[PDB]
Amino acid sequence: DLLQHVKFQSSNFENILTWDSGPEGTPDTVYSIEYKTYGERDWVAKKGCQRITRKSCDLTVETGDLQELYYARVTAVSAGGRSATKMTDRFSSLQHTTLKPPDVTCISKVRSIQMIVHPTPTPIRAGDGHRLTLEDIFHDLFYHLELQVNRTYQMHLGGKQREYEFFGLTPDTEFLGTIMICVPTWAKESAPYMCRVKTLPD
Amino acid sequence: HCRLDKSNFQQPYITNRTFMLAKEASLADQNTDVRLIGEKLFHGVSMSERCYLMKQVLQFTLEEVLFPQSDRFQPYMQEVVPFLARLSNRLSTCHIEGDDLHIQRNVQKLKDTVKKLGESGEIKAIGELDLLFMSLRNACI
Ligand SMILES: *[C@@H]1O[C@H](CO[C@@H]2O[C@@H](C)[C@@H](O)[C@@H](O)[C@@H]2O)[C@@H](O[C@@H]2O[C@H](CO)[C@@H](O[C@@H]3O[C@H](CO[C@H]4O[C@H](CO)[C@@H](O)[C@H](O)[C@@H]4O)[C@@H](O)[C@H](O)[C@@H]3O)[C@H](O)[C@H]2NC(C)=O)[C@H](O)[C@H]1NC(C)=O
Ligand SMILES: [Cl-]
Ligand SMILES: [U]
Ligand SMILES: [U]
Ligand SMILES: [U]
Ligand SMILES: [U]
Ligand SMILES: [U]
Ligand SMILES: [U]
Repeated sequence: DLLQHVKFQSSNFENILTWDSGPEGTPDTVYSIEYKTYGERDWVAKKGCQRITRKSCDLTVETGDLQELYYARVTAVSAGGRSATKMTDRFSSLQHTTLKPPDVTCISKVRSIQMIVHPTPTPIRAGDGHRLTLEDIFHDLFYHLELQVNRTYQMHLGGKQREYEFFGLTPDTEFLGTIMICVPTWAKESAPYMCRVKTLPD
Repeated sequence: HCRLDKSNFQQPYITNRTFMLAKEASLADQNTDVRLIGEKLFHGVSMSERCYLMKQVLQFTLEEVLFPQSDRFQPYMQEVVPFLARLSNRLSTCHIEGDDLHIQRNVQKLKDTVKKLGESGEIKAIGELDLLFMSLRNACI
């Protein structure tokens, strides 16, 4: 009616809570957000998301403990003093998060194409407070690379290291490079990264 | 031994089935104050004994949770239980080279919480089959 589709939008562990207004909704409706840890009793008010008019709230910091699962709830208060509360399903960032394209740098040579993957930092802090990378979080994470030459012939490499080099290439030629992140444990697959490159002259 | 091939968890269909069974039950679980399976379950359990502990949880879950609720949450229940059952069987020959105290106590607290919550506790357990699945995966390789 007033509140609908209360859910987390998760990308590279940036967790944003979103929702819609239902049938009996209106534009002057204000929203207040609370969140809690599954297995705990109390709800905590989200300091910056009280009586707001927007329809999204950043809960990234509040849901950054990779060992916990959480819940969030929005309370809508309509023009008439009418209210309504709805909460998300149990949230697991490790499970729901989407992965952005790998941080890759394609370096072209005379007869080979080189691809360097760089660690992708996340908001997840370690004890010492520094940022953990996707590799730090997903131990079985591995990359799937592909070098296209034409509609009928593609080269492919894969592994957990950062640097890859496709050999046996003809100089001054164009190739389409594609790299994606794969984490089997959670059946996740990142958006592909594509770099169109050309080998040097000779 | 206490270990399970990685291939037991790499299968998309049976895994999504487990997670969907877990999700359907969690939507039915209204108690957000109590979490059965978590890091505290390992409270004082050596890293080399976690798989053994998860064998116990899995066995209990199969006998006091799934079976009693084999009628509800269809059609996922029907395909997941036999899957978890095989994993349980695989671990039937897993033992620890030490005393079973700090572990037994830990598993008992879980059995106790589930009993005290009654039928809703069994529902809660099913809604946490995703946590069980992963704890089971990380502990037994
Ligand atoms: C799509 O891409 C393929 C392959 O691309 C090439 O190879 C890869 C590995 C990269 O290095 C790319 O940069 C290259 O472009 C193309 O197929 C090639 O077609 C050419 C013809 O234009 C073939 O070259 C010829 O090969 C003749 C035979 O040599 C081979 O076979 C004999 C006998 O079996 C053997 O003795 C010899 O040692 C070789 O194994 C040769 O006589 C002739 O002079 C010429 O060199 C080449 O072999 C093909 N490559 C492969 C490995 O398939 C497609 O043409 C391209 N599509 C298009 C239209 O763009
Ligand atoms: Cl990374
Ligand atoms: U209504
Ligand atoms: U943020
Ligand atoms: U925690
Ligand atoms: U050359
Ligand atoms: U039992
Ligand atoms: U035991």
